[PDB]
Amino acid sequence: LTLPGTAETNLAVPSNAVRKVQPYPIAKPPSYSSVDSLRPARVSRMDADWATIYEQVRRQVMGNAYVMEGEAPDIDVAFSQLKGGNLTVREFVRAVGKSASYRTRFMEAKSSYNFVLLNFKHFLGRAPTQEEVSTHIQILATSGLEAEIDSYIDSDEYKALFGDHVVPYVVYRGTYLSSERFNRMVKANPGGATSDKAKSNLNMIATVAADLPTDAIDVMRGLPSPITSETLAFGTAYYWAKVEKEASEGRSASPIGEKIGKFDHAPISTYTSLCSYDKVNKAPQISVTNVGSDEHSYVSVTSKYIAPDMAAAAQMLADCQKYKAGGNAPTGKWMKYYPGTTVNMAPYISLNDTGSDSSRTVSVTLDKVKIS
Amino acid sequence: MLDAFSRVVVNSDAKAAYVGGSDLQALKSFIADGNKRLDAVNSIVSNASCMVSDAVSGMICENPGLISPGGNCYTNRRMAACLRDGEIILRYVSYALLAGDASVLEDRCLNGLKETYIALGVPTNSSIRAVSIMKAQAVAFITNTATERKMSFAAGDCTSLASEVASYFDRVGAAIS
Amino acid sequence: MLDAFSRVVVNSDAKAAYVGGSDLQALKSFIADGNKRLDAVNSIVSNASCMVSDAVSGMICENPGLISPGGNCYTNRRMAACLRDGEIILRYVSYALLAGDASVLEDRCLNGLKETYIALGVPTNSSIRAVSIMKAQAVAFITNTATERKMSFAAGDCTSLASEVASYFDRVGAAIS
Amino acid sequence: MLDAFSRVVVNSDAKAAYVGGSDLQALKSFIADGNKRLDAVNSIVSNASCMVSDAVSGMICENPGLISPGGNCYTNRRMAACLRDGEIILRYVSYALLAGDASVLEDRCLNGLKETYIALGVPTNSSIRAVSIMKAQAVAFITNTATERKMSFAAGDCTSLASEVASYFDRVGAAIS
Amino acid sequence: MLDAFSRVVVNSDAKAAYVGGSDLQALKSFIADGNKRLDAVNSIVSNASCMVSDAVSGMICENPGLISPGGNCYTNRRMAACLRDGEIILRYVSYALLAGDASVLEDRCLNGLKETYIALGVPTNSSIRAVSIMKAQAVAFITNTATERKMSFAAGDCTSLASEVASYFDRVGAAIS
Amino acid sequence: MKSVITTVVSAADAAGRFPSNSDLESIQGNIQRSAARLEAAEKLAGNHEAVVKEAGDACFAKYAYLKNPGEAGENQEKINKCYRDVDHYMRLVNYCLVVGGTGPLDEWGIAGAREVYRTLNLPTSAYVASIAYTRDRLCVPRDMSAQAGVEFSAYLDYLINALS
Amino acid sequence: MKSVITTVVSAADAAGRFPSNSDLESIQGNIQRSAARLEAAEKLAGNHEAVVKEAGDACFAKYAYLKNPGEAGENQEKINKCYRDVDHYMRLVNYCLVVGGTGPLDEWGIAGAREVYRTLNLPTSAYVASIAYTRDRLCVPRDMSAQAGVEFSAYLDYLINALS
Ligand SMILES: *C(=C)C1=C(C)[C@@H](Cc2[nH]c(/C=C3N=C(/C=C4\NC(=O)[C@H](C)[C@H]4[C@@H](*)C)C(C)=C\3CCC(=O)O)c(CCC(=O)O)c2C)NC1=O
Ligand SMILES: *[C@@H](C)[C@H]1/C(=C/C2=NC(=C\c3[nH]c(C[C@H]4NC(=O)C(C=C)=C4C)c(C)c3CCC(=O)O)/C(CCC(=O)O)=C2C)NC(=O)[C@@H]1C
Ligand SMILES: *[C@H](C)[C@H]1/C(=C/C2=NC(=C\c3[nH]c(C[C@H]4NC(=O)C(C=C)=C4C)c(C)c3CCC(=O)O)/C(CCC(=O)O)=C2C)NC(=O)[C@@H]1C
Ligand SMILES: *[C@H](C)[C@H]1/C(=C/C2=NC(=C\c3[nH]c(C[C@H]4NC(=O)C(C=C)=C4C)c(C)c3CCC(=O)O)/C(CCC(=O)O)=C2C)NC(=O)[C@@H]1C
Ligand SMILES: *[C@H](C)[C@H]1/C(=C/C2=NC(=C\c3[nH]c(C[C@H]4NC(=O)C(C=C)=C4C)c(C)c3CCC(=O)O)/C(CCC(=O)O)=C2C)NC(=O)[C@@H]1C
Ligand SMILES: *[C@H](C)[C@H]1/C(=C/C2=NC(=C\c3[nH]c(C[C@H]4NC(=O)C(C=C)=C4C)c(C)c3CCC(=O)O)/C(CCC(=O)O)=C2C)NC(=O)[C@@H]1C
Ligand SMILES: *[C@H](C)[C@H]1/C(=C/C2=NC(=C\c3[nH]c(C[C@H]4NC(=O)C(C=C)=C4C)c(C)c3CCC(=O)O)/C(CCC(=O)O)=C2C)NC(=O)[C@@H]1C
Ligand SMILES: *[C@H](C)[C@H]1/C(=C/C2=NC(=C\c3[nH]c(C[C@H]4NC(=O)C(C=C)=C4C)c(C)c3CCC(=O)O)/C(CCC(=O)O)=C2C)NC(=O)[C@@H]1C
Ligand SMILES: *[C@H](C)[C@H]1/C(=C/C2=NC(=C\c3[nH]c(C[C@H]4NC(=O)C(C=C)=C4C)c(C)c3CCC(=O)O)/C(CCC(=O)O)=C2C)NC(=O)[C@@H]1C
Ligand SMILES: *[C@H](C)[C@H]1/C(=C/C2=NC(=C\c3[nH]c(C[C@H]4NC(=O)C(C=C)=C4C)c(C)c3CCC(=O)O)/C(CCC(=O)O)=C2C)NC(=O)[C@@H]1C
Ligand SMILES: *[C@H](C)[C@H]1/C(=C/C2=NC(=C\c3[nH]c(C[C@H]4NC(=O)C(C=C)=C4C)c(C)c3CCC(=O)O)/C(CCC(=O)O)=C2C)NC(=O)[C@@H]1C
Ligand SMILES: *[C@H](C)[C@H]1/C(=C/C2=NC(=C\c3[nH]c(C[C@H]4NC(=O)C(C=C)=C4C)c(C)c3CCC(=O)O)/C(CCC(=O)O)=C2C)NC(=O)[C@@H]1C
Ligand SMILES: C=CC1=C(C)[C@@H](Cc2[nH]c(/C=C3N=C(/C=C4\NC(=O)[C@H](C)[C@H]4CC)C(C)=C\3CCC(=O)O)c(CCC(=O)O)c2C)NC1=O
Ligand SMILES: C=CC1=C(C)[C@@H](Cc2[nH]c(/C=C3N=C(/C=C4\NC(=O)[C@H](C)[C@H]4CC)C(C)=C\3CCC(=O)O)c(CCC(=O)O)c2C)NC1=O
Repeated sequence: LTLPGTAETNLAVPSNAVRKVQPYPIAKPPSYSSVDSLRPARVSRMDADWATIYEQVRRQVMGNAYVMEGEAPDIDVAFSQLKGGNLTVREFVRAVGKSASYRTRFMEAKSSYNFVLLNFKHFLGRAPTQEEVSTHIQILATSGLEAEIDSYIDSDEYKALFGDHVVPYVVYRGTYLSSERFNRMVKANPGGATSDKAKSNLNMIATVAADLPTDAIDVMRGLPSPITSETLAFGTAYYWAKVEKEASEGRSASPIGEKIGKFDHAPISTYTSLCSYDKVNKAPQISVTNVGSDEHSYVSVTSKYIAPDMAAAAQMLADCQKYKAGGNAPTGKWMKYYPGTTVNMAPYISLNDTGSDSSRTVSVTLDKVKIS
Repeated sequence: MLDAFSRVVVNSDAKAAYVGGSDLQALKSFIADGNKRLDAVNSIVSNASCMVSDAVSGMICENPGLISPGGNCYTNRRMAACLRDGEIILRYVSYALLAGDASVLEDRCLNGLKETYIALGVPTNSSIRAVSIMKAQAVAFITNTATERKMSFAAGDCTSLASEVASYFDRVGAAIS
Repeated sequence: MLDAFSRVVVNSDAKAAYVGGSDLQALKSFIADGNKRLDAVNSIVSNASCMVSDAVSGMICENPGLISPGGNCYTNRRMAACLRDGEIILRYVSYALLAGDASVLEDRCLNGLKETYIALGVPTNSSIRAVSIMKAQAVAFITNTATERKMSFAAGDCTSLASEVASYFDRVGAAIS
Repeated sequence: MLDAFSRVVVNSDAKAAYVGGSDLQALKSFIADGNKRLDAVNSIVSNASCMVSDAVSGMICENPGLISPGGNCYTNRRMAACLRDGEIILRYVSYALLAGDASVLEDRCLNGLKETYIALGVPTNSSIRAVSIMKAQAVAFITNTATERKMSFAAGDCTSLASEVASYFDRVGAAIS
Repeated sequence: MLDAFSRVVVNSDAKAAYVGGSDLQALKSFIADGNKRLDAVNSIVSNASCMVSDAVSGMICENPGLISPGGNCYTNRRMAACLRDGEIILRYVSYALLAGDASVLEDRCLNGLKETYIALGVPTNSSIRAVSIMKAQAVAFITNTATERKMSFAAGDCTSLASEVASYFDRVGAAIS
Repeated sequence: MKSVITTVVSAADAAGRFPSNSDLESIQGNIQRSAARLEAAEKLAGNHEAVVKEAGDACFAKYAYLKNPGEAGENQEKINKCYRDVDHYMRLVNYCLVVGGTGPLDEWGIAGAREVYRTLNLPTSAYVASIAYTRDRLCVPRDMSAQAGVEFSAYLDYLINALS
Repeated sequence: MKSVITTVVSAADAAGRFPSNSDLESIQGNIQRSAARLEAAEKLAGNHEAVVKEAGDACFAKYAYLKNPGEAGENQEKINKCYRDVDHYMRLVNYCLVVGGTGPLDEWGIAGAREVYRTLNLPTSAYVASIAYTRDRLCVPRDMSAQAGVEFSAYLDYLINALS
């Protein structure tokens, strides 16, 4: 809408008011990168026509959206200026991302954490680290949608990889800033016939990019690698491991079990009296409200709640690591194993009949809200 | 996503049925507490900053094991995360009080909250105690039984919305348990 | 309606059990002292995450060899399992306070738990002291004589419910020993 | 049952046992005036946490040398251990009140107390002064003549159990004379 | 990626063999039906819009569970997707018929089609029926046995290409089963 | 779907903020508008079989060509498919009177109409003739209220404007 | 700025479509609410010099330490700066009572408050002591109508929640 020549909008850096448009598209990154010779060639503004620039912007920025002809007129607003040269293809995907057709299939329907991971998949063509999420999740908290898409397009990572004339794509650069950052990029970017719309939870890179260890599974990276770079290893060896990561990646089998949350349970023969291993760690999940005459009391049975292994990390080890000065004055061995144990009567309150008392011995130590 | 108006169409879309006068009065009953719902959300976001800062510090003051080093809420960054982490729960429950059903926060906030807090290492038993303070103060405001802050209202019953927001806050707690 | 509660706590084919508005006073007329008994469970399950974190740390600060090398609360695979196991006793005893029967507590929670703990090597000297803290923690919340938290209630006597959980915690102390 | 209560005490390990209501009426028939005697124990141990925290605080206000540096209640390791010996007198006189004998008081508690207080440097003339306050505290609780906490009771006379506990408290003091 | 001339070079790259006169005449036979393959691809893309629209409506007319609400082809957007979903299957088998081997569709169309249709909720038995109509019609065109449309050709044999495209249409069916 | 509530809740979430006093103000209009459109819904639901019967054949009265063989209406059953094809449209404008926005009409009836009516040779000019026959047949004293006839006609021409 | 009109006319533009029946319905709420808040603006504009004189000094009655030397209140003139520095907020509550949303409050008073009040050492707790002193003094018989005092309180606590 603005001008027939516009390199940069919104005046974020000071040196874009004097910056020209790029007269030619930018070069490839200068490292070796053995994978990209098997890859198809990148599509730019000045080598290809508008039939395939629109398809690859749908194949990368829109994921695989299946935009119809009456669907997305906001993209048809933004595409009609790109064919007139009124904005570059760098600014065009800023107009695609800020549009509501990008919002009404990636922002409202996916989760809050998954919206950041799809933005690195579409705009930068990779998958972020945890520190890249934690700087991008505050823009969704304090500044909203429009400033968060400005963090990709006005970044220096975009302008060095694509510049003003190159459609976004999966850039294999060989020497990466982290060894995770290759194979988390590859796992985030599968090949053809995959979209983002069915996986309303993505749930697998949402927990590999969540904690900084637990790098993702090898068959989830041998799957979208290119060809004469996967073969003689995907006939039937890892192929059944694939056709599984696919019934689990599809329908979003939540990885509490095998990926993170890793608890050595006891064998089933060890208890056998608290039996029926479907049950075994189920509790009543009780909730009361007690407000007016609509307050309900929702007593559900809960699921097999696991020891969380971090609330047992903060406390019982980091917390309460006191246990000091335990010589406890060893004099006179009349005791037996119970040095000071009160009989501890504890009368269960005499509601006049059918209520009775039992007693138990226990070692007693005075608490810390006690004497002086 | 799905409000209270569009909840009765997707139940009727599976039957291919026209919405008629057998359940329109159930939807017309929802509009009759329109202003009763409308003041209730306004009383939530009135004291929303004082809501979450009393909730997280109350969770600290009963369980001081996170302020100890090695704890999850130890450093100054993670307390700024945790004051932000309970603020998103207040922000999305207030959407469900406005939409009338737990459908906006279910696929955006709760969808994948369980393994996010497990993988980062959030103590999930303390997150139950975090939002249970936010449950008991949300019913304290919309029944106006808050002692230190009393807001003027038109008199009447509002306990039907009090069971609404208390059915949302344990849906968050069940999604993180 | 308690059959619906008892069928979901022995893990039959329902996912959860909700009680309505008219059924809630029907439940309150069924059991005796229905207003106080729902207030007693609401005191317990609001502080369940604080109680089992204090009772496990109360068990460690009596016998500090559990977090010594060779102990049972060393290797925090085990320490998160012991922090799980305190909650499962508290969640089953809060149902038995709600139902008024210990019959769910004996057949779902306690048969074979003496056989399970000798097969796992769980020491019965410290496990009784884990329960005996949680008897004293539950009985202080019911008569509102906790030191830190004083929760607001309709005034009266609740010592008939306070001696009820001391009978219910003694059945945990009987079936573990 | 009382032999089963003997199996609670003498086993040199933590153990617990209760008595059901069918078995309870056999215990009230076997002992004499047992509704007083089950009220006699329940008067003491419901106020036992203030009884030892006032008697050993009353020992300090009559003998301030124990909070001198080098004195035997100076540090909080020793101060918590003085209340730990304070309560363990009070449980073992309560079960001796409950069983009606003194043989469990001599054999489980007082056999070896003189041999372990001189070996630990415990002031025996000061701990006799501590237990004589607990003799004077318990006779106010057994006759409902406490000035702060007065308890409700089925009325009558229980001065025979007032003389029974004073025959138990001086047996402690003669054991450490 | 891999065409028919480049298929034998990776069979010869694994042996490090110069490709010579023992299998060039097997590849010279491929050029002998160079025009027979070339007319065959043109007949598929001649009536290509009438190919898929008859095929997906034939899958509808035998199974009206999809037009029923709750079915996966009920609404208007999903019929627009299912017209286009089977069109991409025609678009890639026409690539592999031109390239002479199933390599261009096995990584651009089949790599990832199974988990997309599982997570969407696409009935896999219906898409088996949908592409097997396209198997029976693609061999009806290149054998010139289409009843409603006859095209002129040089007369001769074409059933070697009939099993070629029929081998491709069971490759899309195996990857979705 | 695209209601007046989902308009303001997603816009308050795309800004990343609480429901402000503009957003509470937007729902206050719905008390003044649902009293008129919800009785237009039950007037549609209580008369839906008549408005498909005597108005679905008015497309065939205008376009009497398409019952010829070789064309879009061949036999008796595709005419029975055609009265099924327009019953979903009258279901959807009933489905948008109850919502208050145009939400259930777009992705369920509109989005993708340019694809399926081009491949299956279904003439959209015969669709909109049947819908505009229902549009000009509204009146105040017989059908509904004088206010509900504005908004019931205001959803039908949006179906005309999106199909043409 | 962020009004109830400019919320629904930008969300219609970011979708790239016409104003539908969901967007036309949101302006119908302004017929029912502008009778309530525009009376409150005339009660604020007719009493603006009073509500900064006997309510701007109440922060100094709460914080008498600010008038110590070496602090944010040094001489007479910075206190005369301060009553101007509070009157710009009460102009902005008046600037958003007549809009209907929180439009002119955000970018004119809120957006950038964490920068200038931290660098120049101004305590924001002594801002909200002066603002919430005006908040609790609303009542129905003297001040305004019963409905105007709900909305006038509903813009004050948004300024409390932004600064705190
Ligand atoms: C180790 C040296 C050591 C401890 C750890 C600590 C354990 C302990 N705690 C109690 C008593 C209670 N704990 C309670 C639980 C809570 N109090 C609260 O206010 C919050 C809400 C919650 C979690 C912290 C309660 C209500 C009690 C009873 C009253 C009280 O507040 O103290 C005991 C005493 C148990 C008994 O006497 O049998 C112990 C041992 N104390 C340690 O010494
Ligand atoms: C805890 C507050 C109990 C409680 C205990 C009772 N104490 C009783 C008497 C008593 N207490 C003390 C110690 C107190 N007096 C002091 O002068 C000082 C400080 C120097 C202290 C800490 C003494 C010395 C006595 C008298 C007994 C004796 O001398 O042996 C008592 C009986 C009251 C009475 O005599 O009428 C009770 C019940 N009081 C309570 O109610 C809570 C439960
Ligand atoms: C039609 C009544 C006119 C006419 C129209 C043409 N416009 C052409 C291209 C074009 N138009 C615009 C403006 C429009 N697009 C927008 O996005 C916005 C506002 C947001 C507006 C008002 C732009 C930006 C472009 C360039 C993008 C593009 O070319 O698609 C156009 C094509 C020119 C050509 O290549 O032949 C035509 C014909 N021209 C006429 O003759 C009548 C008067
Ligand atoms: C505070 C009441 C909790 C607690 C909170 C922490 N949360 C941390 C990170 C975090 N939390 C979420 C969920 C929340 N944020 C969102 O943006 C959305 C919705 C879109 C939700 C529901 C996410 C996604 C993240 C990751 C992003 C980030 O790290 O900022 C966190 C930081 C962990 C650390 O790095 O140390 C904390 C401390 N933890 C607690 O102990 C109490 C119970
Ligand atoms: C003992 C545990 C407490 C205590 C209990 C009392 N509660 C009394 C009345 C009461 N409690 C509730 C809440 C409860 N009823 C419900 O239906 C639900 C859940 C939906 C809950 C949590 C209600 C509604 C009422 C009725 C009156 C009121 O609204 O407060 C009560 C008075 C009646 C009686 O004497 O039995 C008592 C004594 N009060 C205490 O002091 C201890 C700490
Ligand atoms: C408090 C009013 C006294 C006092 C008490 C101290 N006792 C200390 C240690 C200790 N006490 C006992 C006896 C007690 N424990 C039992 O298990 C039983 C009954 C079976 C009884 C009667 C033992 C066995 C021990 C040693 C074991 C241990 O506590 O670890 C003690 C600590 C001394 C030290 O740490 O050096 C104190 C201070 N001392 C006083 O000043 C008043 C008179
Ligand atoms: C329930 C949680 C509350 C409560 C609610 C009631 N509100 C009643 C009337 C009413 N409420 C509003 C508020 C709403 N209107 C606005 O203009 C704005 C801000 C833009 C808001 C947030 C208005 C105008 C009215 C008047 C409607 C009328 O009377 O015509 C009300 C009376 C019955 C009813 O109309 O629903 C109730 C009970 N009152 C309470 O006590 C609790 C705390
Ligand atoms: C903690 C306070 C204890 C303690 C506990 C440990 N328990 C361990 C395993 C375990 N515990 C149970 C019983 C629990 N689960 C239930 O489902 C129910 C009720 C029906 C209860 C009471 C079971 C069945 C199991 C084994 C199954 C599993 O954990 O997957 C455990 C781990 C043993 C190990 O790894 O070596 C510990 C440490 N141990 C203690 O020291 C205190 C006393
Ligand atoms: C002297 C120490 C007391 C006193 C004692 C009396 N208690 C009497 C009756 C009584 N006590 C209880 C509660 C008690 N019995 C139990 O079985 C249990 C536990 C399950 C307990 C805590 C009951 C239930 C009763 C019977 C009450 C009734 O049915 O009416 C009593 C009356 C004679 C007798 O039955 O022994 C006396 C004298 N009473 C006092 O006033 C002083 C302070
Ligand atoms: C097999 C599916 C067909 C069929 C094929 C035959 N084609 C024969 C000869 C032939 N075909 C072409 C078509 C091709 N060449 C082009 O230039 C273009 C358009 C760009 C196309 C689509 C040509 C030119 C020729 C002439 C070659 C020649 O005769 O020298 C043919 C005869 C044997 C042969 O030459 O291969 C056959 C059998 N005929 C059929 O009956 C089925 C349906
Ligand atoms: C209002 C525009 C005119 C008017 C028109 C007439 N309609 C006549 C008969 C008739 N109309 C309908 C459709 C009607 N039923 C509905 O449920 C709805 C929409 C909710 C509409 C518009 C039908 C099905 C029929 C047949 C008989 C019947 O069911 O009533 C009519 C009689 C002559 C004729 O059949 O054309 C007229 C004049 N009537 C009026 O009074 C105002 C002026
Ligand atoms: C309503 C809460 C009470 C009430 C309070 C009183 N206010 C008194 C004096 C006073 N009030 C104000 C603020 C008032 N002026 C405004 O322009 C606006 C809002 C736009 C408000 C709320 C001022 C500035 C003053 C000083 C003198 C004056 O101009 O009135 C007052 C008299 C005693 C006093 O000065 O504190 C009371 C009791 N008055 C009521 O009637 C209801 C109960
Ligand atoms: C150990 C430290 C400690 C704390 C920090 C507080 C924290 C705290 N507050 C409340 C409980 C509450 N907290 C509030 C919140 C507020 N009240 C107001 O007037 C303000 C608007 C807002 C705080 C700024 C309300 C309204 C209640 C209900 C009781 C009440 O009305 O006061 C509860 C009980 C929650 C429940 O019942 O489930 C807790 C733990 N309490 C503590 O024991
Ligand atoms: C200048 C010369 C000189 C002295 C006179 C003593 C004085 C003295 N005695 C004790 C300290 C003590 N004194 C006693 C003695 C007694 N308590 C009793 O109950 C008995 C009845 C009585 C002795 C017959 C005891 C038990 C201690 C504490 C033990 C200890 O401090 O280790 C202390 C405290 C030391 C400390 O704080 O650790 C001091 C200064 N020390 C000196 O350097």
